[PDB]
Amino acid sequence: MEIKLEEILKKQPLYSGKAKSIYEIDDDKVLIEFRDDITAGNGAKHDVKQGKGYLNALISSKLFEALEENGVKTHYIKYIEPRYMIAKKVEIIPIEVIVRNIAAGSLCRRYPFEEGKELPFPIVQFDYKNDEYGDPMLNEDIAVALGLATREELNKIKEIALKVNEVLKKLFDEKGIILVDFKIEIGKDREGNLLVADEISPDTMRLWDKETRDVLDKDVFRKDLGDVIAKYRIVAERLGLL
Amino acid sequence: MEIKLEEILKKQPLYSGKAKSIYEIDDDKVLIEFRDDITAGNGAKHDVKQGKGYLNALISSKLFEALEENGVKTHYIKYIEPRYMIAKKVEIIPIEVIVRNIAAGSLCRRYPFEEGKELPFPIVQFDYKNDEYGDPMLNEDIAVALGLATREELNKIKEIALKVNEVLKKLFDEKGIILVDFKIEIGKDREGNLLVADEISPDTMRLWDKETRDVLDKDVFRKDLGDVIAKYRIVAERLGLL
Ligand SMILES: Nc1ncnc2c1ncn2[C@@H]1O[C@H](COP(=O)(O)OP(=O)(O)OP(=O)(O)O)[C@@H](O)[C@H]1O
Ligand SMILES: Nc1ncnc2c1ncn2[C@@H]1O[C@H](COP(=O)(O)OP(=O)(O)OP(=O)(O)O)[C@@H](O)[C@H]1O
Repeated sequence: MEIKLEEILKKQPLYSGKAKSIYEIDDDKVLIEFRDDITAGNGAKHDVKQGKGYLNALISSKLFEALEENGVKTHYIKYIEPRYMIAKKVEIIPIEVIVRNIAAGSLCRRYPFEEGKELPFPIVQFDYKNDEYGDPMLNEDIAVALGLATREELNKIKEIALKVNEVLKKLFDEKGIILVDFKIEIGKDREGNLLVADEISPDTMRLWDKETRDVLDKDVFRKDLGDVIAKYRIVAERLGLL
Repeated sequence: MEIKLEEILKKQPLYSGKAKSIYEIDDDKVLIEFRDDITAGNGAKHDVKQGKGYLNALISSKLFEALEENGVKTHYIKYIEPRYMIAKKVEIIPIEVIVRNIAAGSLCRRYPFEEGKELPFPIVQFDYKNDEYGDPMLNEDIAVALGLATREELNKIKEIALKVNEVLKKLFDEKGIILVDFKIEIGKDREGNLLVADEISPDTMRLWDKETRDVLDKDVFRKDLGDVIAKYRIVAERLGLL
């Protein structure tokens, strides 16, 4: 007994996106509901798949706990089955932070990188979160001129990104999974601390089986590669969450 | 009695681009011919305007001489009227270096910047020079991972771009002209020195009259604003080259 889940869900979400609903708990905490909605191509492709929110909330809680254990400060407070998460309320910085270990996705489409090729070092990419503009890639000068964050913050965010990568890449490799790349969102809590927020799940990470390189993330849905839920379940399974 | 110009021109160009032809003089020097061809939208729009090569070579020679006088090392050796330039031969780094003082062009199209609005500081943008990929914008990590240049070179290139900007912006302001932005190319000479190469002309700079903000650069041609050659000539006039 700590939060009145059933009563909070009866309220109107402070915000409702394409995959999750944010409900208010109090002044500094929110209830995050992982829905069964799954999207691709920026909304262009959508469906509702049973067990998606359950698996993503489950995996995300585990990765956050792993990060916290390694000193990475996050918005995670606790997991409430099957698809809810209690988190510290933050003000999200409109920047998609992408870290890449293997060339894939837009990197290969936009530059002469061979898909599946190991990168010399983890590439960090900042994208402007703005639908009207198609989420264009940013460089440090532009983000600062746009007033999205200060130079020092942008660099701190990059360091957090690389630390997150270090923790996760190792964790998944031990579980026979290759962390191809991932995207995180950072936000400032009531005290102004920079916290990894949002989620960290197969919806936000590219994960390939180490042996076969079978796709285990949302790309399965984007490119209709097979049973996405069954693959998401393999991830949870590998992490020992089932 | 300089180089054997008339004889050099009879030779097949080492390279011919959309606006200039590169002829070999010797092992470490080249003759650069500014043609009258003018293009926009990546070759999609083209024309031949008498006097363009003459005006751009004339202006570029003057700007290079100004940069050299301020310590910026360039490939410029001497100007041969009406449209030729003797330059140190260099290996061009496939990166388009853009510096912006005022928001315009792609900056306003890709991000929520107000056109004509003064930027808080000179924004430096690196674009990958590659037709097959549409010259995508780069960030430091991508450029290095692609092997275009070392991190140290990239930062050295940025320092150069900003010094160039400092010199040119002041020069044009004294001549009643606002240097909105510009794009330069860097190359390595026989000794490995990083030199500002190619050209610096109304074809590569956005220049607006200080009082009226009338466009004086190639945008006049891109958007059919009027007599492009007459405007280019105004730039030459202001610089006292006519
Ligand atoms: N701790 C938090 N406090 C406040 N808002 C949060 C927190 N964590 C994540 N959010 C926001 O929850 C919203 C809904 O998630 P989703 O529904 O995942 O968003 P989108 O994916 O619809 O928006 P993004 O594409 O996330 O802007 C996102 O806009 C995200 O920034
Ligand atoms: N000092 C130099 N030595 C060797 N090559 C040079 C030198 N200066 C510029 N160049 C090259 O000469 C070409 C100029 O022709 P342009 O007609 O200017 O080419 P593009 O139109 O092919 O230019 P991009 O190639 O668009 O810069 C460019 O490809 C440029 O990189």
